[PDB]
Amino acid sequence: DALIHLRVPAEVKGRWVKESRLEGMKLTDWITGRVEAKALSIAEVLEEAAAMARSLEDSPIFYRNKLCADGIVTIQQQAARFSAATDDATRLDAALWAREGYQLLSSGLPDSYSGAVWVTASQMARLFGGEALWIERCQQELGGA
Amino acid sequence: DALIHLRVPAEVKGRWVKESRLEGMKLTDWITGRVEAKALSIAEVLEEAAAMARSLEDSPIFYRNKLCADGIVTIQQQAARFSAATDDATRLDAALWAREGYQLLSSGLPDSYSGAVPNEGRTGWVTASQMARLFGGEALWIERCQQELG
Repeated sequence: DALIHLRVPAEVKGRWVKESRLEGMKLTDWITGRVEAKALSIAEVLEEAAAMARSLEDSPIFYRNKLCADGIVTIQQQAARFSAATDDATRLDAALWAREGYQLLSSGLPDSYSGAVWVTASQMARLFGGEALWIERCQQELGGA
Repeated sequence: DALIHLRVPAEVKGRWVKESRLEGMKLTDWITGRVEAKALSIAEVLEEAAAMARSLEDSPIFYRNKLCADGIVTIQQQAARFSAATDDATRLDAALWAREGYQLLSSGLPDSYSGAVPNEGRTGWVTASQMARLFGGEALWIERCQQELG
């Protein structure tokens, strides 16, 4: 642990304290969260994607066609596999297959589809992002320290 | 002046000290500028980030690798899409995708440099840091975008 001495005008500290608690946070956590610029972790993406996929399985989208069914199932299976993993090789493989599940689901829906709790189309596309970026994120989080 | 005692892992402080010093700033000024920047509107962030990206497109970093080129182009295309949109769902999608372009560019930048400090034109280093100051982290960006466009 290290200590940073932040000397700011009293007006500025007061404003930060008010926004800090206004957002439901301790001042140090609020400041740190505003300094860092990190993407969502792969683990966070897969947890969110599995939740969305669960919601979709409980909807007509699950039986719209086989691409939708196979993608919804694949996302949930691979998110659970990632979460249960005890080594990075398994995490990497599961993250790649989870994205494949997302690709199956999005391929089976109309381009720019509007969903129903789109819960499928826009949201999940922004969650997984582009392929090249996904691969870089997977290698930096799971390829070794 | 008031005093805030910020406790972080030594690794995190080291990274912040290194980047602040690379930009020629005091650590407190660097931190303060990144905290205050998160009050900017989404539209203002995208306008500034797109202009920054335009400058990088005209620089050697654009030709370093496909990650940099595609990230630089994505920031500009999605800022333009945001500006031309006529509904909030499209604005939201474009604003989120613009930050994705920043993240893609960031993945392609050099992490080391020759000489006393990085040559800005071939590394995009401090420009990327300014983008990081505007966009922040993805979770916070998503929250700001939903508060303005959700």
